[PDB]
Amino acid sequence: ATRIEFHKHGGPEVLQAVEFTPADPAENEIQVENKAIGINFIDTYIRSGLYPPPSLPSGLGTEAAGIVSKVGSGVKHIKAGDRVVYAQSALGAYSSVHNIIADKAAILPAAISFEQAAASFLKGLTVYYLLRKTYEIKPDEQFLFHAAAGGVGLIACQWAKALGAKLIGTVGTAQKAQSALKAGAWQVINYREEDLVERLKEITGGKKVRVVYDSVGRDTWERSLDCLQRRGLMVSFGNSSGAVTGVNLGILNQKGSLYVTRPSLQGYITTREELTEASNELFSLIASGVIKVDVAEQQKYPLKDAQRAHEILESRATQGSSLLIP
Amino acid sequence: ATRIEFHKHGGPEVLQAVEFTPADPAENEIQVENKAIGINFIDTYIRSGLYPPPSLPSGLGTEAAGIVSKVGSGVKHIKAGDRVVYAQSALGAYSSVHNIIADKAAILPAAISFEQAAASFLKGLTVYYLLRKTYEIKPDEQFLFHAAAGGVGLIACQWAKALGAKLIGTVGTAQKAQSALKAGAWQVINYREEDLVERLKEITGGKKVRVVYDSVGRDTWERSLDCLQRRGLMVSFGNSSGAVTGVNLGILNQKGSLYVTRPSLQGYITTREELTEASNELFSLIASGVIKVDVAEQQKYPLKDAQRAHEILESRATQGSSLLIP
Ligand SMILES: NC(=O)C1=CN([C@@H]2O[C@H](COP(=O)(O)OP(=O)(O)OC[C@H]3O[C@@H](n4cnc5c(N)ncnc54)[C@H](OP(=O)(O)O)[C@@H]3O)[C@@H](O)[C@H]2O)C=CC1
Ligand SMILES: NC(=O)C1=CN([C@@H]2O[C@H](COP(=O)(O)OP(=O)(O)OC[C@H]3O[C@@H](n4cnc5c(N)ncnc54)[C@H](OP(=O)(O)O)[C@@H]3O)[C@@H](O)[C@H]2O)C=CC1
Repeated sequence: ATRIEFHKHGGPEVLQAVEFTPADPAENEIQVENKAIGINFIDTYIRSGLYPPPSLPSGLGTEAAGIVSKVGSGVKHIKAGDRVVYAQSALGAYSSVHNIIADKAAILPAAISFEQAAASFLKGLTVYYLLRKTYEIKPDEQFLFHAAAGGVGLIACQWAKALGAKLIGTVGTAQKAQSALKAGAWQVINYREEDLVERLKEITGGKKVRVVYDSVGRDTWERSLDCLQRRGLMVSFGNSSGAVTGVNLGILNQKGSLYVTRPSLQGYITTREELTEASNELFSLIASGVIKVDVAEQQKYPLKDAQRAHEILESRATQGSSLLIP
Repeated sequence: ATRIEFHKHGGPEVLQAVEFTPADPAENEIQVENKAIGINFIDTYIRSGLYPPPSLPSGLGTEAAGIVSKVGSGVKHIKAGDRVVYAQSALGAYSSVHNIIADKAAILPAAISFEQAAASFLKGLTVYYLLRKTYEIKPDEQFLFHAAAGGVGLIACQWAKALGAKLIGTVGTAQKAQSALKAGAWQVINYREEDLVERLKEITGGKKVRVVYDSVGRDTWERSLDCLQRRGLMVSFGNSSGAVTGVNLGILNQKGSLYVTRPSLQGYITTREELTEASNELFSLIASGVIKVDVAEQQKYPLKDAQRAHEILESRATQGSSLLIP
């Protein structure tokens, strides 16, 4: 089998393809021959050292879809031959064969392809807990969502529309703005050209917003707090431009007795029952075509070109999801 | 009239009594002959410069209770002779006569004395919003509340008890622990001698709590976060030992996808209607004896002794509220 691994932290150039022989699964694991592998921004945090792995050398990626080749002795709910997707495996999904704790994998419905599954499983579960659990978005509600033409962004646009809500997205270029509107964003502010705070006040009739979903981190921190109503909720869930550090809590007071939370998938999708309820929702929305997750051909890369996938992702030149094909 | 004022930021010595002549109330103001003045930890942040005032020299205090001497034209709900309390005046309540924007004052029912009112208005309004709005405490709920024998603390112990909840308080001495338990704390932890986190887990049988109310700030930040369940709420509402600065938001993820808020009274009691709602609930509790707010005779100081009152407050040698008497 082939897997990608890195022996030191650094830029995309530290990623290296290496041959190996997969071990049989533990009693509570299943072995999967990967058909499509998801790329996620957290993959770059781990590679660069912002999030250090358990140890080096290390594999990468926790998301992939494929066919179960073998099953551990204790595994009862899954069998060889089944089609599955997973978003939370031990590091190493950037591989042609990976072993995964069986409670973390979901059985893929026939209507959903491996490429569709790996393009949207981790990101869709994220959109689901963000809009339904962290804060419950209601019909007609206007709210802000950063980086709206990205992997998570484009899914967020479609889910918000399906909910009948009014997502105001931010994007870095004019073409991203169009993709976001096409996906379902009510209005879009280009935060590299416009004045985000003033446009947001204009768009909301001066009322501002009750919740801000911000994955960009460092660059938008202050601007996002300024788009919030008294006692509003700031959801910091990404570090795309850098982590948010050095904050004085007094600022939450000054800005209006605001709330802030910094969630992760692990904090919300913890049991098999949770993974199941969320997958059922997600899968039904993709199968019914309410959420489109097809991937641009230019954004599909051979597994061995994991390095080019990262350079491209980091350069901000993508829209929607990317994939690695084993 | 006599008022306390300071010409430069510093410790308690910076405060001085000066005679002055009261300006007539503005149109929307009422002039009050103060009978009892409140002491609040925030007064020290302003004096020390942590919360710098509009300009120097500056007056101090925003809480007092008294009799209305002269009403402004425009003022229609308060009449001369009315007894009132306020918690949100402009800086300067440390005075025998003060002008206050009428919307900030509430009529003080006869059964409640001026000392009782100035001992509990700002602090009682605070406990009301913290336990009823910032997070709604339920019957039988276990939660952590720091500095439980202080001004806000002793009122919190009593209200929590009235709510049927289980407040777990932290105090600095064994004597404060007895006071808190008598006031109504379910259990108390001496955070100067014990391991707060281990004691909290013990008391909760490993479950931990869903909410932590923390007015101490700097010293207890990391420990408070360690006392929370997944997705719990950290309410940082004070800076007794210093502001909480230099935070990296990743800590909220790391500790369990937590929420944090830094509220202030002005973020919650914003209109006359909100003030009336809160104050009616507080007044009934005091009138019925559910919340006792009688101040220790050694914690009543002459107005000119503002310096001593501050020294003593900062030394941690007080329990419950303190009053300045003009
Ligand atoms: N907390 C959770 O549970 C999860 C958090 N996340 C986080 O969500 C975010 C989105 O992830 P994903 O869908 O994989 O990625 P994206 O495909 O959305 O790519 C990131 C996008 O972020 C925007 N961005 C702004 N500034 C920068 C910058 N300086 N460098 C790079 N990108 C920047 C760019 O769009 P533009 O050019 O329009 O500004 C870019 O395309 C990431 O921050 C990720 O870590 C993802 C999943 C779950
Ligand atoms: N956000 C808001 O709306 C409001 C916030 N507050 C804040 O709540 C807190 C309580 O105010 P109040 O009731 O007036 O004050 P207290 O009477 O409770 O005095 C503060 C208590 O804080 C504890 N403490 C811990 N470390 C220190 C320290 N280093 N220095 C001094 N005290 C320390 C001490 O008790 P022990 O010795 O047991 O530790 C002290 O007695 C203050 O921080 C105030 O700023 C008050 C009202 C409203």
